[PDB]
Amino acid sequence: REIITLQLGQCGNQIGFEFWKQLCAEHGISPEGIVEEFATDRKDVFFYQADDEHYIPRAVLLDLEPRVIHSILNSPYAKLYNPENIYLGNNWASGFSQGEKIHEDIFDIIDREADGSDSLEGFVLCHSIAGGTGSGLGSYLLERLNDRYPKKLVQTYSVFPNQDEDVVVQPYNSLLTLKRLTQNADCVVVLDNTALNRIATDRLHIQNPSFSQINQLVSTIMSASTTTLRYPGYMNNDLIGLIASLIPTPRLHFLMTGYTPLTTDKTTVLDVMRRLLQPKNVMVSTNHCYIAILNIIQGEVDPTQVHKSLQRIRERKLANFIPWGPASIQVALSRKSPYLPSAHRVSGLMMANHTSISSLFERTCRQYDKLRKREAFLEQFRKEDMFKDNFDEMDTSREIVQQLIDEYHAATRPDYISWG
Amino acid sequence: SLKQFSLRVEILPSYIPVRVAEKILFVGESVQMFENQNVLKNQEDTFAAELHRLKQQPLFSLVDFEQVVDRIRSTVAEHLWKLMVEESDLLGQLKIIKDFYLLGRGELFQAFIDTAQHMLKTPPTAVTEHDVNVAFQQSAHKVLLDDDNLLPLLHLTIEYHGSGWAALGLSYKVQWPLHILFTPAVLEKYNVVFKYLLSVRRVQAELQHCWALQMQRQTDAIKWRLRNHMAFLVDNLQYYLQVDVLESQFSQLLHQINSTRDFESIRLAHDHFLSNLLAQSFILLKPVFHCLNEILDLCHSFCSLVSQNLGPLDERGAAQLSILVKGFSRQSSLLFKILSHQINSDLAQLLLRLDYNKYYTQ
Repeated sequence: REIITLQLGQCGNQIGFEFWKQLCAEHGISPEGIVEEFATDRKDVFFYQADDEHYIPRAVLLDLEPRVIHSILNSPYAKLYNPENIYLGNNWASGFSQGEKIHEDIFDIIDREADGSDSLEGFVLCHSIAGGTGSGLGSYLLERLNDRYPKKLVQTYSVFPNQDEDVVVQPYNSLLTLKRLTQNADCVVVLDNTALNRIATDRLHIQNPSFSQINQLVSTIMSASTTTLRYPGYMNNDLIGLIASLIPTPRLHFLMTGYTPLTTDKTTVLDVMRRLLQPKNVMVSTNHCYIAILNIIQGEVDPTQVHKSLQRIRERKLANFIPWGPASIQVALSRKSPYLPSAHRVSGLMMANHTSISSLFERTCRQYDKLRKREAFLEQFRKEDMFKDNFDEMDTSREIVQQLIDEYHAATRPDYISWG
Repeated sequence: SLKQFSLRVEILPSYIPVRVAEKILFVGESVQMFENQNVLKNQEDTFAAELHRLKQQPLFSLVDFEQVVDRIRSTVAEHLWKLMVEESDLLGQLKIIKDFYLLGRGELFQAFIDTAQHMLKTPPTAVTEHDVNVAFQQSAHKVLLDDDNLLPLLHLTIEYHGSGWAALGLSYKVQWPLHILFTPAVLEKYNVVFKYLLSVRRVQAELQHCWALQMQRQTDAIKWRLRNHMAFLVDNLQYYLQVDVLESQFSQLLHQINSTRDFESIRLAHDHFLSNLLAQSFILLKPVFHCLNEILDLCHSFCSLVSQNLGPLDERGAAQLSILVKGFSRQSSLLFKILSHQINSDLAQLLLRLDYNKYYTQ
């Protein structure tokens, strides 16, 4: 079924903009949406089909106190994203309360693409955790979508903010978002601004323009995570059949990333899997263990060596695990596209359920806990206080995230057969 | 034809071997087969002049008799290759056979299981045959990729009075020049592969429906989830082993087809393809096929139990779910011992699952 992507907030609109531009270049699409004259892919799922070959994606752009959205509009690609669906504070409560009044028209914008498609399976959110306007509104929209579409599934490409810790209410905002995501998010792929920044310092000398260049790293992850859907194959010819192996338990739906040639600007399959399991290629910043690991490779890959490659990785034991979950690593393959550079002819990515993301959840919980004892930024703004007089949704969010942390470490324990 | 014509071994002279008379049989059956249905470079008199000269020789020499028949053997087989592979192209025909008998069309056969799920579930009865054909016809247009004809060479056959999924045979309509290459016996062997491959393809999809139910939603959901995901591992692993053979063996088959211009290699190409295709599926071996099926069948009963309610179910289901998670743990470790000709596909499939050593450590 066709996928509709709900890019929201300033940062999320930035990464959705770059994601659709990269898929414009990777597929046979021009900046005006026209089929390219120089051009074998499954473009049905991600791109709606207009009659005169206007491959307009099913992007829903939401602006709130808009600045970067006008910059999105004055682009050469503004004719490419034309479903005409753009509808006009730094606190979570302000974003939630601003989303509540315009929920019906933005939901009618959802409804129109849902009717216009042949079918719809997933809502993939370019969400920004603690993103000012993006947080709050994203949690409220996340809460509306599962009610209105109970059979349907919601993915979240969360850019989890770690910038070495400006937003002084950032742990409060991220705390509320994560409660909404643990109960009302079907899947979440996690990314880290510090880890992408350390990778930026590693591969290049870029330090001050960190966001603009990390946009490209995030976008490479985002395109390669969907390439096996966008191009046909033997297995994982649908999203839900992919997401099943990555998420064994619904509370631990959080997924780590990594890419073997981080400098993708011949290598055998044994080499690229061994490089992938190393922590430099990982883009995420008591025993600890993976629950399940999956890998996808795109390029000039020899077929008799992929089974033997997973044999050799098993002999290496570079990834360590002893979870409750039985899911073993599998060697999957996707199609490298034409017309774009085929540099680093073999090139790969991993998605995995790993218990070390509970530490990064616990970091913003620790920041929230010290800020909550200090009460230094309760904000006491009349929006914040009139919306939450009790301020107990932060405590419900704290007990839900504390359940999540305990569930992660219980998944590390030998008995997750019992109560987690 | 292709009958009432055979060697009589008891009357065959002893100095004439069996191999040369087999070549005699082949050139006779070939020139009979394309002799009729007509409604030919004339070496008939020159081979007569060869055989007239061979009559004048006093003494029987075998190597001359072998040389002359194998000359006529190769000349008839070099043509009958050229007529078959070029005018009635076999490479397209073998593609259609793999696409539907061996589940090479994934979008259509997954949608046909999805659309016709209840009416193949229901037990067989004389009117179910037309119902599954129009749904297969709907499945052909559900996956809208549709050319012209391509469709009236295939139908579905249910048999009743001698779970309608059990009696689901697929049949193809062959043309005359491919009727010796495709007898009913080989499409009968193709039929058992079709029933096995659609079984494991069915189990994978509705198990992910259990996964999709479990992720949209106490305890006892998160015990099903363990049982769902434990059954999910060996279920995707087993179909992935079937992915490996269907790629590797069909690449071998098309290659020895195009290897030489002999018809005899074309027949031996198709015999080498099926013998490996049956073997890596392990269906001719009894106890592995007799245990992997109930692995899928017990997973059907679990996947029904989770599909019963979104609410938690300890109404006698938690009694046998704990029986199921122990009964599945036993048999999947039993086949893990069996997996542990020494074929590379069978032996390396293990240490996929042994990447965690998960059943071995237990």
